[PDB]
Amino acid sequence: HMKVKILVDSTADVPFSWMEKYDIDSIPLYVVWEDGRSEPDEREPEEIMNFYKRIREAGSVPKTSQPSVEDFKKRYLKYKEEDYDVVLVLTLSSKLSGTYNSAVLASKEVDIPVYVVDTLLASGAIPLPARVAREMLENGATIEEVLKKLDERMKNKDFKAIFYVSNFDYLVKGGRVLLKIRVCLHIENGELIPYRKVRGDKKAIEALIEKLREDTPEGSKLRVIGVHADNEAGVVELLNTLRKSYEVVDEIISPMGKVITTHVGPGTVGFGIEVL
Ligand SMILES: CCCCCCCCCCCCCCCC(=O)O
Repeated sequence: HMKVKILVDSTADVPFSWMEKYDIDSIPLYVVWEDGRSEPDEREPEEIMNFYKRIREAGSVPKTSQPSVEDFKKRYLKYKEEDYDVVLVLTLSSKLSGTYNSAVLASKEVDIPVYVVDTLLASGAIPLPARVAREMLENGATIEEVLKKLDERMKNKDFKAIFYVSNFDYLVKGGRVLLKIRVCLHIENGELIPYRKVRGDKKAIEALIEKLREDTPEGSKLRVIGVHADNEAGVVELLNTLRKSYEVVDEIISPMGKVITTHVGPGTVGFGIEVL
């Protein structure tokens, strides 16, 4: 088979170990503070942790921006020079960011073949189809076949993004959408859909799993990526609760990056779900 590089953007919150394990690179989007300071959303443990403290203490909530066309071109040329034959890019929902269009535009100006997939998802749900793509490629599947299957998986809603936030004001401030209240959301057709408000994390956790249950019977086989915005204990509880009604053949936790955290706010907990 040919050598295929897989690239997701930083809003995919890819598990750190997956970069090497599945040869998945991550392109940084940016966080720009009101004072003009700009910083890349790199998948580095300590850097993300440092960002959590800073956004929690900041006097304002920063804005975010897609990678530049130049940023994408740079990556594509780098992979060509690393002898890759093709580049498979999976971006977050085109309805949530201009990242998809930027990746597509850049793909037109470079020599190496670049296929861009609008996942219509965000955060931890994105690395799921990315890994499925690598597994299929490794077994000799062609790009055309991979794109075909992913399209089917999407049609059957096999990849889900369900989560809840602690302070809804972050999402409102971001533009994409009381005491102890928790707002539960899920991504549908690439858009953020608030579907419930509850009190406390236990109920929020239960509501996330209830939402999953609407089309995925308990006992179903899954692969999961639990995500959190500086609330590891919170997502651990979520996955522990999930294991009691489903057959989780694989799970891993990944911290939400600077860009996702800027929009959802600290305290957020949720999971990317792949229905096997
Ligand atoms: C896996 C479950 C968690 C899902 C979390 C979804 C969070 C969505 C928040 C909106 C992010 C918008 C990013 C805009 C980036 C840009 O500036 O172009």
